[PDB]
Amino acid sequence: SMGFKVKLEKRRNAINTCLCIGLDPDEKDIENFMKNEKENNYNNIKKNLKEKYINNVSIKKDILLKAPDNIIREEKSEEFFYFFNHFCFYIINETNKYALTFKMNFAFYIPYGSVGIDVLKNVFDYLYELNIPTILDMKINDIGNTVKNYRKFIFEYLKSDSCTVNIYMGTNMLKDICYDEEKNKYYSAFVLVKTTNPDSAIFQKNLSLDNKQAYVIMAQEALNMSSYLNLEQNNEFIGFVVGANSYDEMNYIRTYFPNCYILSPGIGAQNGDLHKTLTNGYHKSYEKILINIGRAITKNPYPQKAAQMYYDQINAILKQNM
Amino acid sequence: GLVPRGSMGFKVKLEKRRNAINTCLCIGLDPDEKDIENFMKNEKENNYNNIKKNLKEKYINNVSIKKDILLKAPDNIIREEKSEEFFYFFNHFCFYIINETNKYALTFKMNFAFYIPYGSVGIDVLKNVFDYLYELNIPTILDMKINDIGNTVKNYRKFIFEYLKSDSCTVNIYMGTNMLKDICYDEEKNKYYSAFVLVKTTNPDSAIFQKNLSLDNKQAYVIMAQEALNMSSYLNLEQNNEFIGFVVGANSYDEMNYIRTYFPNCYILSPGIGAQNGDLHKTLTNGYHKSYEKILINIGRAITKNPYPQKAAQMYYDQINAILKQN
Ligand SMILES: Nc1c(F)c(=O)[nH]c(=O)n1[C@@H]1O[C@H](COP(=O)(O)O)[C@@H](O)[C@H]1O
Ligand SMILES: Nc1c(F)c(=O)[nH]c(=O)n1[C@@H]1O[C@H](COP(=O)(O)O)[C@@H](O)[C@H]1O
Repeated sequence: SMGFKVKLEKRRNAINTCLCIGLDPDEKDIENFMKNEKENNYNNIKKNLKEKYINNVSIKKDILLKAPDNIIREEKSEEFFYFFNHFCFYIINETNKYALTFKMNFAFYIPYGSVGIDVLKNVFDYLYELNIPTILDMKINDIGNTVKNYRKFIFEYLKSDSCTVNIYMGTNMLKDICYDEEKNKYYSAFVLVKTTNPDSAIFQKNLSLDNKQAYVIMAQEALNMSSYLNLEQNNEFIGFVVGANSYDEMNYIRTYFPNCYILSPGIGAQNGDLHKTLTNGYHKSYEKILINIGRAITKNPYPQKAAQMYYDQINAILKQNM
Repeated sequence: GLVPRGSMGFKVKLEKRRNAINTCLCIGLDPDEKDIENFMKNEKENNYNNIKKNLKEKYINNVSIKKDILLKAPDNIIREEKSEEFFYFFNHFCFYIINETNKYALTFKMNFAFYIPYGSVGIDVLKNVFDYLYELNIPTILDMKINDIGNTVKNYRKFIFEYLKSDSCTVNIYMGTNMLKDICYDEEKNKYYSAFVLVKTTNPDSAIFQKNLSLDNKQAYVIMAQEALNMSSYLNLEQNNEFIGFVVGANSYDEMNYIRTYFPNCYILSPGIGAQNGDLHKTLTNGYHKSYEKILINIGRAITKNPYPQKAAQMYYDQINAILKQN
């Protein structure tokens, strides 16, 4: 209804940040949450159980509402589901007031089989209830007929607001990701432009087309496709993933494509410089420079305060730039 | 000299299967919602002939997920297990295709995108499909086109190679070749795995980055192929009976010729025959290798959307083999 372009602008007005919280729980994170909860009489799960929108998740809600010691003795095959889902709800409850958007990387939800996809669905349901803008980081890429399935999963099933896409196969895939002709629906995506891999220069900088590096060619071809599709008219957009640690490229992209949307991972665990990234990617509509922080929040034992720190420092930097 | 199924590298598993059935047919198993519905409707109209045949097969008892449901009589599913009906018919469609066609398949390739759009249920199907293929000992490829930073991609490695026990997967290395160290190698367990990296794809606008981008006088697709092989060499994959190969579209005749000419011993996986109308004779001619597990020809919809998939697969098997003979 709203369109992601409008959802972001409105939430930005309400919470006055561009922090994007990454929710990428790994096996150790889930184990540690279980062990800690078992040792603290399930303080955090008990807190989760008092929040209203837990009552609106789709999958195995009555399992999620059971007391933890009853899960362990009466529903032991659901133990992992229960603690994984409660870890996610805990992180969301503790940090959401500081988040312009949450980004969930699909890779963390698949490696146990179906169980993590139920968790992923419940996480998207929960964020949708909270009216928090979402990004599914799935880096999808395929031919047209195949990628329609990701469109269905991401935008119909999860009802995500956006996703990440790798357009190296071609730009035309976006016609079957960001647009549903039969339903007249439009969706937003961030395409990979400059990544945080230590060897990202191999293909992104060292390849070129008539004196422009590959990353610029890719960004321009993504914007060309957004144009073709008329996304921005329908309150949607195609934006760019530009690594936090990639200051020169961030500076170039923001200069050359003044009003583009950028999603920037790489601060915290991958050591990117927050002040430099945010300053080089700055826009007064700062929803156009999403600063993603995953592990520096989710692997912090004090995640509310971790998220608050990033929120407060982003605030101070936004003020300096304004 | 003998080893049980599961206890040999993919290079050797492919060679042995090629020596057994003498083809390079890769059957693609990409069931869409229409396929599942049509299977359910056809089985309901014919008293579930194909499902009953699936239920006769020894190895259906060895799959991991919801065997209790899978082994039920089909009329008991429809009447008593309404919430499991889609799982049951989806999984049985996949078993039916595998049962009908496996005798002609050098490998099966499952594209992940078709198994995710209903949420978790298709992932249970996918796991059972891989467990079933593992028991049949037929070489597998998970077409997932994975790409991320090292720390994240480890999770795909676990899903693909531990959970599904796939032989191989597809990878997009645009983000950086070093991701392969965390896909084709597990440093904790000291295990090696195989992959096909995207080199030249079948989408109509594939040239826009793969050919237009260049370094000096080499196009992106050539540079990416070389980088991938340099990594294979670094990781010692072929020593350990694994490999990094290349996805080169059936419709990409010049690039196929370039790749086979400049990398004479590479493994190529080539989709685009059938539904996408690639030229089979040209593809096989240009990509030919006397070890023809090095030129896998993937055919999905032209088999799986045919009402007689056993015969469609046989026809493609025979057609491929006739072209191989005239090479
Ligand atoms: N999608 C990404 C890129 F394109 C990229 O160039 N670099 C990335 O880190 N990510 C993802 O961004 C997140 C980084 O998380 P954190 O380091 O824990 O703060 C992970 O989900 C990464 O997979
Ligand atoms: N992985 C692929 C590529 F890199 C590519 O360049 N072209 C492709 O078609 N596929 C996949 O190959 C299969 C083509 O299937 P069929 O057309 O029904 O015979 C599908 O799974 C496609 O997603």
